Amino acid sequence: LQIPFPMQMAYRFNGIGVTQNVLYENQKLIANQFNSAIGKIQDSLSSTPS
Amino acid sequence: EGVFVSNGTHWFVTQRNFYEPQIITTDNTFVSGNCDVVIGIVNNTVYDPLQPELDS
Ligand SMILES: *[C@@H]1O[C@H](CO)[C@@H](O)[C@H](O)[C@H]1NC(C)=O
Ligand SMILES: *[C@@H]1O[C@H](CO)[C@@H](O)[C@H](O)[C@H]1NC(C)=O
Repeated sequence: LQIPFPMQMAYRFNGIGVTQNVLYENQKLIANQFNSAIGKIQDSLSSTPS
Repeated sequence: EGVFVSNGTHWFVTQRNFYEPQIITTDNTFVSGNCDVVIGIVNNTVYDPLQPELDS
């Protein structure tokens, strides 16, 4: 079933108590945090002796 | 507890497991914030029952 990714994550927030207004008012902040985490994943997998 | 769909000329609200069109009232929606911070806003009307049923 096709569904927009913002609305998908908004419906994924209604599983832990958080409503959709949070995601719909801080969509840019959530996107920036997700991109920063994805970017830091490679940096923290770079050396990682274990 | 639904999703806003539109058959081309009128918007409705349906549960996301089965198509059941219902009018957008003040019972299946909650107000939070203004129409500037949200990205993807659409102009429409929210039919409330109070004002119609008050007319007598
Ligand atoms: C959409 O649904 C409304 C129901 O009120 C109906 O009046 C209208 O003709 C429908 N339009 C289309 C394109 O199906
Ligand atoms: C909705 O209405 C406001 C003012 O009535 C207008 O500024 C805005 O552009 C409208 N948006 C759409 C999508 O029609």
